[PDB]
Order: sequence, then structure tokens, then C-alpha cells
Amino acid sequence: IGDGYEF
Amino acid sequence: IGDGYEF
Amino acid sequence: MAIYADNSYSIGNTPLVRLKHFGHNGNVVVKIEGRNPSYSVKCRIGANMVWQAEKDGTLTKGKEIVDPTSGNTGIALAYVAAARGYKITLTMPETMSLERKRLLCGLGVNLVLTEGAKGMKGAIAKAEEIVASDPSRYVMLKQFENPANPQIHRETTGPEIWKDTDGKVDVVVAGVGTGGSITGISRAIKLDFGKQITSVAVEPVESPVISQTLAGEEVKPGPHKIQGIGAGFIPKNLDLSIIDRVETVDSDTALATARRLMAEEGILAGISSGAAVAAADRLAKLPEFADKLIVVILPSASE
Amino acid sequence: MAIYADNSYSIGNTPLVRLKHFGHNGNVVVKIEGRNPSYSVKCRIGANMVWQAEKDGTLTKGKEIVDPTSGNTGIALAYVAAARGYKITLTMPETMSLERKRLLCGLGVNLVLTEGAKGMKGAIAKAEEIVASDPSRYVMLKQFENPANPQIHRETTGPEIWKDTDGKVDVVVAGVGTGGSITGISRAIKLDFGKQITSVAVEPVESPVISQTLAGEEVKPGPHKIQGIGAGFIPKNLDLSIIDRVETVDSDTALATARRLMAEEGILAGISSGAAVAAADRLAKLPEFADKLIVVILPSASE
Repeated sequence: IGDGYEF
Repeated sequence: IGDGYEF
Repeated sequence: MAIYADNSYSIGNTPLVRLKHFGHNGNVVVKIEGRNPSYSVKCRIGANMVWQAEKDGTLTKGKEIVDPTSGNTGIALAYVAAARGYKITLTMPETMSLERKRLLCGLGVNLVLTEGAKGMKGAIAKAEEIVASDPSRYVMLKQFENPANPQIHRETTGPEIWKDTDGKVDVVVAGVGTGGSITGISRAIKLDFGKQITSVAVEPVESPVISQTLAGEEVKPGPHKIQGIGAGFIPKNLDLSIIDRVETVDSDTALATARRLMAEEGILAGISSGAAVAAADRLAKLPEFADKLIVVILPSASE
Repeated sequence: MAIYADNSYSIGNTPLVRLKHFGHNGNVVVKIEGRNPSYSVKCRIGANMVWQAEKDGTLTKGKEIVDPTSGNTGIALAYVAAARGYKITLTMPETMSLERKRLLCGLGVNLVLTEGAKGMKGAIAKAEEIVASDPSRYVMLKQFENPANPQIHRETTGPEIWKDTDGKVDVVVAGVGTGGSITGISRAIKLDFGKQITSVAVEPVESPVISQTLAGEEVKPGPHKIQGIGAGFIPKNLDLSIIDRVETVDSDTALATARRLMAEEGILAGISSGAAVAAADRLAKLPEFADKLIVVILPSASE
């Protein structure tokens, strides 16, 4: 979505 | 719209 | 069955939502034109003005659109031009936002920036200059006077309102920029569907040229911050004959109303949506309009 | 007939548009989830997750939503909370954009910023801390595991695709973040409508945890720039059983594809829309998929 993790 | 005039 | 040939045909079919914290007993209902290609009502006239120019032979394979617009019309024309494969030049004061520039450039527009100080006059002047240079090549679509503008509102916007209210709409409240919206809607409901509703035009108190004109007083345009309305003149696409009432709204009220739409209704609308709602809310709280279903155009979204 | 009680019910009914400069002979068609309240597909799960919590008694008058989300889910929950009159707190890394902050604050969110360096772990940790402090007061809706997530896609998104294609859809291509979209759509078309389509999940080549998992190789998440997909784990709302194919896309291809959607199609979609189209385009140009109608979810708009 935004940072479930990382991104 | 944006500036027909003025704004 | 329902696959659009291109993004231009996806226009309209926008929702009606009842307001909880405006009007009285739910008498204020809004049409969210933000829910459109390119995020505003101008998607409709961008589409139809191109379609009409194609049908009447004024726009062909090869020819290029040129238009002076510092607003949603530019974005609308750009998206349609992109969808249908037209080159397009848009002139505009150099003072335009980087956001808006980047978006237009991204849509593949040839952006021609004019002297900021000269404002729209500057932009229109340059647009005309460009067209003069090769009239067989360039076409100017002319949102303020092109009948394709109110025509799309007559065929789509107005009918959508008739349809979704089960013919129960009693009042339409719309801000006037080109006037296409109120004119088109009004002709549809009054003339095509035969209902004698109240058509309410909305303009800035800071530039109340429709009110001045109809009162026979000196027309004195002025600056304001309600983007999309208050052209400072009467456009050819405003049919004064179909206007029952003119309401004026101030920039600050318009702003605060938009913030209230967001925080209290969860509706992400522009400042001109604020202006339209403030005007409607005022009518909605008059005993005359208590049993009336008031439909308010929200012309655009807020990002 | 068609007046929504509030903005939450206006979700969906998004358009299908055929692409001209992708696929082969018009076999690639896109569903524009950007045409929604709050401008993305998350409007659907924001709505349904609230509705379901109300029905099952977990959310009542008075109680407050708390959620860790750095993305469209936050915007979606905020708009619904605003529309239905709920207090809401959203935790998120302090590194969030001013744009996003202002928009959330404007929607009336209590924004609780966490240590940037700690990323989402930070935000989730704080969200849990807040809930611990008064569990009878706060409710965590949990997009990654809440069945209301794929449930709305089964009831709305999937049926809209069945409907608008006249049951002719052969392939659905969707990026996976929560997995709600592909799961819901797939169950609807395969189980509710009985059609054995190809469901294609899309994930970043930089964080290809679904591909690694299904191949039995070491799962190695990584950073990428395709906002909305590549959680770096398998979410509970991704039903692996309904996934026929997994395609990987790189950040740069995804970006360039989105720019092409804008310049060549006049379609204003996000980077994850780029990722989905690139994947679909690749399938579309394989002889196997030549006579197949491929439907691609574009999860969000670009401002």
C-alpha cells in the first residue's frame, strides 16, 4: 500500500 | 476556468 | 458491452451524494464532477468539443489544437487530444504552477508560456497569433462560445440529474465560468424534461458581473480566489434566459466550505465546489426551499 | 433513486477502456480504479471494512479507528471515517510527504508520525501501542488480513468486470499489495460466475516474494518504487490457490509505462498501474493470449 515493508 | 480574466 | 473505445468516451455518469452537515433534512445533494477523466466537469466539454469539430470537419487527422486556458479545460483538452491522437498547444501565463505545467507536459501538450503580467489577455493574444501563422493547420475550440460546450451538458449532465433524482430535482446550483454547465443542465430539465426548476448561477461577490448586468448597474469585474468561476464577463455560453437566480459567494467562505466538505462529509472537492455548496446551503435554509430537492454541481476534485 | 446516503456508498462502478498502444488488436482493456472517492481502489475496502465492523458490532458510535498505513488505505479510511462520523488515528513513518500529511489532516485524521528509520515496523508498533492503551475504545481494521477486504472485490469489482465484458473476460491482471483485488475478483469470476479465466498477480522483480515462495526458493524481499505493491511478504488476503500466473515488473519499466498511459492513451494512472499494464502487455503479445480479452486493474490515479 505504502510500505507493507520497504518501498 | 483558470483566468477567463483575473482570478 | 461496456468497454470505451478511448478515455474520452468514459465521461460523466457522476454520483449524487446527500449532504449531512448542510441543508435541512437532507435537501442538499451534490453531483461530484471530480469523478471524471482528468478530475473535473471540463472532461465533458473537452470530449464533446473535439467530437463536434471532427463531425463538422473542422478537426481532421493531421490538424493541431491551439487554445488559451489556464485551467481545467487545458487538462481536459490534453487528455482527449492524447486519447484521440491530436497534437495540441496550450498558451498560458508563465505564472502557472509547476504541478500544472508538469501534468500538461506529461500529457504531451506543447506548452507556450506568455508574460505573467499580461495574464489571460497575453495568452489569448498568443493563441490567436499561432493560429494566424497557419489557419489550415491549427484549430481553436473556444470554450466560452462553442455550442458543443452546453450541448454536452444538455445530453449528459442534465439527463443524469433527471435520472438519478427520479425527476424530483427542484433546484440546480452551479458556479458559472463558461456557463456551459448551468445552461446545458437547465435546458435539459426545463425544455427536454419539461420541469420548471429553479436554476441558480453562482459567482464571486468580488466579481459579480452577472448580478450587476441583470440589475442594470455598472459591471465591475475584480480578482478572487475561486478557481473555475468569475471570468469577469458574461460568456456567450451562459444563457441568461434560463437563469432564475444569481447567488454571490466570497473567496473565504468558498474555501472554508470546501474544507468542511472534506472534514465533515469526506468529500474531496475544489474551492468552486465550496462556493456552490455555500450558495445552496443558504437557499436550503430559506423556508421557500425547505421541501425542495437542491442539486449542486461540484465541478472538480481536490488533490 | 440514485442518491448515496454518504460518500462511502459511491464506491466502484469504474470504467473499462480499451488500450490502443498496448496489446494486440485491442486485447488489453483497463479498469480505472482512479475514478473513485479518494482516487483509488482502496476506497472499496475502506468502505467495506468499516461497514463490516459496524455490522459485527466491533465498530460502534463513539469508538475510534487506529491503523498503520503509509498509503491509499489511509486516505480511504479517512474519507469513510469523515463520511460516517468516526474519529480515526493513522500511524506512519515521519518521512511521509507533506502533500499526504496535509490531505490526511484535512480529512480530519489524528496523524501519529513514527521514526522514519524504523519504517512500517515503527508505525505498526505504535498502532498496537495505542490500541493497548484502551482496547474498548480503539479498533484496528487490518487491511492485510481482514476478509472484508477481498469480500468487497468479490461483490463489486469482480461483478463489474463480468458485467461490462458481457462475461467475455479471459484474463485478469492485478498488482498485489494486500492481494484483496486479485483474490476477490478471481473468486467472483471463477466461483460465482463459473469461468476458468487466467488470474495473473503482478509484483516487483526487486521483491518477487510470491514467485520465490511458489518456486520453493529463499524468499528475499527488497526495496522498489512501485507504490501500492511489493509488501515484501505474502499477505493473508492473497489467496494463492486462485493465482494462475505471477508476473514480475521492474520499477523503471513500471514508471515508463505509466508515462506512456498518460502521453499515448490520455489515461492518468499511478506507477502500479504502469506495472500492471507492462505485465499485461507482455502476456498480450504472446500467441497464447492473442484471442483473449485481458482486463488490467489500474489501482489509482496520478495527480
